[PDB]
Amino acid sequence: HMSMYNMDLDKVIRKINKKGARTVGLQFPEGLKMQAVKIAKAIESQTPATVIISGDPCFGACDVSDYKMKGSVDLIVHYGHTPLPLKYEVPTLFIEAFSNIDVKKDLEKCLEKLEDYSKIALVTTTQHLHLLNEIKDYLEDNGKEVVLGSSKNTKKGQVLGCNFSSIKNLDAEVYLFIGSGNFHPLGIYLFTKSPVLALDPYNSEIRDISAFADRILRIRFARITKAREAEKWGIIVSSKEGQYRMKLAKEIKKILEDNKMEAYIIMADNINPDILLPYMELDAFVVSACPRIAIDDSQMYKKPLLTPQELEIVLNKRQWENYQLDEILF
Amino acid sequence: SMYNMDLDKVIRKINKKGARTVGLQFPEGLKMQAVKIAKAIESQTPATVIISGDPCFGACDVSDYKMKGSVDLIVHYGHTPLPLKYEVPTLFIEAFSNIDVKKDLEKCLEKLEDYSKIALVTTTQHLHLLNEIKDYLEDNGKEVVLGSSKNTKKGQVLGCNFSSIKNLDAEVYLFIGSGNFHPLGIYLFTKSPVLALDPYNSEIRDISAFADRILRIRFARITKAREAEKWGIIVSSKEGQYRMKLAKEIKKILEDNKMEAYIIMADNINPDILLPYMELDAFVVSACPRIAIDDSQMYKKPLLTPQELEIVLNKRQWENYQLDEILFH
Ligand SMILES: CSC[C@H]1O[C@@H](n2cnc3c(N)ncnc32)[C@H](O)[C@@H]1O
Ligand SMILES: CSC[C@H]1O[C@@H](n2cnc3c(N)ncnc32)[C@H](O)[C@@H]1O
Ligand code: SF4
Ligand code: SF4
Ligand SMILES: [Cl-]
Repeated sequence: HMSMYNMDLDKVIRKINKKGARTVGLQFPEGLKMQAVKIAKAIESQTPATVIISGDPCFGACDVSDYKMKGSVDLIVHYGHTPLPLKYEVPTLFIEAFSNIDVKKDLEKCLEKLEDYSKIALVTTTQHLHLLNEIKDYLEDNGKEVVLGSSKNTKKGQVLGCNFSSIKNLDAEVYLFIGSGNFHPLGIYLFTKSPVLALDPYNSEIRDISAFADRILRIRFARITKAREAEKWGIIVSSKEGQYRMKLAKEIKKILEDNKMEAYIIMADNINPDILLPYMELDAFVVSACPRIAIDDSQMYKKPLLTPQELEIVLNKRQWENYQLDEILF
Repeated sequence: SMYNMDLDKVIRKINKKGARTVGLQFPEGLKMQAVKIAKAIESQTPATVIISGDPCFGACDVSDYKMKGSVDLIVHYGHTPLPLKYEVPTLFIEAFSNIDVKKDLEKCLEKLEDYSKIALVTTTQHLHLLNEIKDYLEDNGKEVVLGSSKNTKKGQVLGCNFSSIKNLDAEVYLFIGSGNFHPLGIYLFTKSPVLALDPYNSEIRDISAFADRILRIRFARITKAREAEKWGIIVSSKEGQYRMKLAKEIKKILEDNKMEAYIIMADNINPDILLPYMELDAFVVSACPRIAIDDSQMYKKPLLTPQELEIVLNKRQWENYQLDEILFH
């Protein structure tokens, strides 16, 4: 009852023992790191392995610790994300850490919020993927047509903050997102221009995303207005394997120099305000790393941080009506 | 400029090597010069510059793993190289301080009146000042000795390697530079008088000024850690700081003393990354030895060196306190 997520310890331990691993790395996103010692203690009690907890941030499957842990561990257990189509330097076991939730209490609330629509797309992220089939079957049992988008690199019904490909060609009347966060509903909204609803399986509240979307876009507009006065730019690259986009960074550099501005590529692992402070000549920054940084963290930075698409608006190459979130595609 | 950035030589080196992409690595105090240097390199060579934005604390902290495949050459400022196997070819630039030390020579001599045999000690960025200081003291009746070690040049130390000052037998040690850590280590290893000249602001400080407050802090942290029942052992993935063998030995030792211990690996260590390990009462740092000593004020829970843990477990007497060192990599 106390476990908010299924950490699948039984499976993790059986696989550790069968693999014969003697040193095992653990990676957790921010919301799961509090469980690291409990899980490490269980693994060490039931296997001959020594656990190495990765204390570094872990923002997604773009951010596996295989480069840093190469030579230190035989196996990495990575929680919270499904794997990206990358080749990892160290054997890695991905545990979804599914939400411990019964959504049956909310099915009737969802049906009433959907009374005006026949054709419904269901979307969520990794830790609620296990709920989609129950919701889909309920809706279909109540006269609805339910579609789950897929892609070459995302599971049925799944989006990532940098990959909305699976919701782009669905032709639904309404998109129901499962989750408390607003960034994924924002991208579904902007790409589909269709109604987007979102169920918080904890609040049991269903919300419309249109209001949050306009609030974010007003902020993006104000940041872009400031960036139009920029003369010298930083282009931010991350060395994180799934985030690394040096080809794009060099393309952006040439574009800025073609527009008679200075531009300098800066590469870091974790991006934060403190690492940008020394470069006092730079007026604004374009992020070639995680597409969510410029949108979700912008209030932490004094100077404007922009996506490449937003840089296109600065340069009058993209119009506001075609505002678009950044994505990473493999 | 405050430091000789040796720009003409870096540019000469880039062109001869034919580098198309060049990485730049700076410690904190030099990062603000990154844009001017990138601008000059890109103006005078065909290369594109990548500024390493990550924190950089020493030669232990080269970005050759992160930059691997991105750059043909790395220019690294402010440090002398460590005996590591650098993946990407690297060019180390000392970044010597742009200081004229003449104004402080008589003041140094005045503070050294009681002594005949004087050791001079400094770090990379002030090594170029030592000859002028040494020659002045010798013109004024002093015997001046400079220590050396296999990897550290004449008169130089680092925060994890004090071997060059352990066999000098001087009456007093004059450290050139800011900060308390290096003079604290000289004092602890020699138990001799140690004076420190900060060449930027010309202040000369004695032992109590850089050692008393810190030793009392360490003693208090040790006392608090005697109550700890569950431990974290911090390892760094940074090539020059990696001590996993030691970390695993410390884990086994703590388990022999009927306590729990968990190895946590991180790149950069900071208070925020220890907040989720709420069950842990104390930490032992098996990474850069300066972390536990210099940054203790940032962490609520005790962060100890391995030698301080020895004191907690009653395997080392407090009187035999010893700073941590990385002797082998
Ligand atoms: C919730 S996962 C997305 C968030 O993770 C954080 N994030 C992702 N990648 C990075 C990075 N390379 N550096 C710092 N923060 C990141 C940003 O805050 C982003 O909004
Ligand atoms: C001035 S170089 C020594 C300083 O660098 C910092 N430092 C060295 N290694 C690390 C690390 N792995 N993580 C965070 N800070 C470090 C510590 O603050 C120390 O006081
Ligand atoms: S949105 Fe950012 S953190 Fe999430 S998978 Fe994509 S790049 Fe990684
Ligand atoms: S003292 Fe620490 S920062 Fe300086 S070289 Fe040694 S390990 Fe690196
Ligand atoms: Cl690329």
